[PDB]
Amino acid sequence: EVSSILEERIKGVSDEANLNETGRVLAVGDGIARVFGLNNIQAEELVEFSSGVKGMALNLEPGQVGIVLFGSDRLVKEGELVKRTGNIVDVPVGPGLLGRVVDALGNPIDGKGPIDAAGRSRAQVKAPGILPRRSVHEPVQTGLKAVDALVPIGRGQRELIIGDRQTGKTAVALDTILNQKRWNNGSDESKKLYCVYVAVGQKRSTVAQLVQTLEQHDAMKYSIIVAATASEAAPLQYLAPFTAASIGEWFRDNGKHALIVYDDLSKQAVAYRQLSLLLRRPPGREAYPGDVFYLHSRLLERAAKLSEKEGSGSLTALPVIETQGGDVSAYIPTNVISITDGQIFLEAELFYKGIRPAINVGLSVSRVGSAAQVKALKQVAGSLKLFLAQYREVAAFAQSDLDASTKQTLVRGERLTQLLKQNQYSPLATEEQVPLIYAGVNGHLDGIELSRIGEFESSFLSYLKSNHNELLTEIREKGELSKELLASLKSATESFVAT
Amino acid sequence: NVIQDLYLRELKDTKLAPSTLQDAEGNVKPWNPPQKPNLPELELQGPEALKAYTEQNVETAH
Amino acid sequence: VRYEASLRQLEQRQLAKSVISRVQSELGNPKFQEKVLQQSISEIEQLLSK
Amino acid sequence: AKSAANKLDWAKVISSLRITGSTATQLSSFKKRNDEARRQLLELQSQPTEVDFSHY
Repeated sequence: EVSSILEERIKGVSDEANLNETGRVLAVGDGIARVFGLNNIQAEELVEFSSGVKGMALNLEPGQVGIVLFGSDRLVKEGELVKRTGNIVDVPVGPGLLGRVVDALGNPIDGKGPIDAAGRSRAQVKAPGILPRRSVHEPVQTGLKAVDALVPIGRGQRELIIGDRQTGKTAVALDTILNQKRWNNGSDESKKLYCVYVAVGQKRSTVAQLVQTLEQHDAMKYSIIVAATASEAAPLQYLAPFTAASIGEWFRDNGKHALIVYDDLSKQAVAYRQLSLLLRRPPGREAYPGDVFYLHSRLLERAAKLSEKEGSGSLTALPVIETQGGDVSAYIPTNVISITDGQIFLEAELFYKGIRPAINVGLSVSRVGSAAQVKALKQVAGSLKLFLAQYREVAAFAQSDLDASTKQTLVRGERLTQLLKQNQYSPLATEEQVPLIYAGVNGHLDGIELSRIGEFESSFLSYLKSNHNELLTEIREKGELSKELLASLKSATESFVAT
Repeated sequence: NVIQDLYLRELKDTKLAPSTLQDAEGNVKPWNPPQKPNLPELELQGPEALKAYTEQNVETAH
Repeated sequence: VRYEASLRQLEQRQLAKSVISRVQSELGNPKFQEKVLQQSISEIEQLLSK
Repeated sequence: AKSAANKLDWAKVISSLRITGSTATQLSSFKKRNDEARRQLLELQSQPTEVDFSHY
């Protein structure tokens, strides 16, 4: 069994051949070994030490080639062969990576045997050009009611998830992954989004929790989690989103759909800072590496929506940025805000105030907007945007002798706000998003008192399932709400509200 | 060479150590029965209920 | 299934540390000397084959 | 299906509004609805009866 596998493995290593180029470490300090030798070395090429640590050679300096160690300092020690691997940083990519937790290099860290992969592709390749890209046109329903109505997310357009520190930012993201199960399970291959979650700089315990949570909701089977944990060396952390993008490319190029959620680019930044400053490359604004705008921009633009010429693939992306004390003027947030094409701004106050997901309706924007949103959901929730806008403006007036008009707004507004809460770590199908929102929009639930709004929500769903799962099925499949369907819906809501 | 030496040594000189199926049992959840059919028992049999109901709530339909 | 997989993992690390014990034995032998001759001729064969 | 029974039930519930005789009658219909809704989600939750002797 295991004995046979080991016997296969010993047999599976063979004698080597003469290995071109060698170095001897000139000095190794600070995890920045600087090696004298390596006469022909391609820039950014992976070089392997005597000890067994791997490194890449970010600085090719005029007389020494400055390797950055991908492991603990102790491994390399002054003067020691530095072999030239001879392939610029590349990671296995393929359909086969589906369901394995792999580290930045690509080695299986899930321990579910060798990663079967169909190609190894370089980890720095340039983004799709002007003529390859065709404008966004396919909704991606995240399943959170607030995201799906208030801020639509479409295939192939990066949108930030910028919010306050440890306000369960990751939760908002994780919810998106869960909802993709609904489309994923089936047989329509122009519907499956194969998500890849890139956990950069998160403690190994946190990523273990992530792994378990995904397994619990039976979601590992369209997930690949590239994890470069907090422990892992600063080069590995640096290459972690770049590597991840390459994993995504197989999906994009082969013409599937996929969503890669880089969590959190704030920590990606910190890693780049560590590398650059230690390599003595010139410092820059807020002591962040000089070309830091350029680094983030390279990563985030690999996301795209390919034209029909180029196989109609996509690669939606959702970077998560941690705003330190909510200061959105900070250099690393500001750069990212510019680069991205949308924002979801989770606000700590809202989180505390029990609105979870805590999307601040005002300060979130979708720049690709109406291209996304299921056609049905668009129809019955144009109103929803406008109503909430009024509720925000008239919010402060909730401190007396108030006009009837003002009071009408307040009743409708409070009920809507209460309605848009979603219980954590459970997604909600699109076919039930359109009915629930319909009720609030048509003002049926205005009468219902705030405490009973929650009870009403679940009841409405069960009521819809019993009374007219014909109506629900029509809503789901037709995907567009015809006047006749809206008619039936009005009746159904009337019946439901009456009971 | 060294490959051969390792191969030879590993395979030959030691193999699997003891490990019993019985010891395994402790670490796994064992099968147990789905006890009880869980028969429901008839409720409200006879017109005892009916006489009670006709009499008890006399509230007429309006 | 879970314990079966665990037991396989337990086997893999157990037979691994036993391999380390055989390695310490191998590096003692004057095979340590005799295999240098093997390496010597192998390098001769290799570098001439380039 | 079960929905036929229930469609007649709820049509009758909003008719039962128009009878004031009800006391706990509507609660009996509500109860039958509850457990009816439970059995359908039970039935939809259902595992395949036996473990796969092929894969598992």
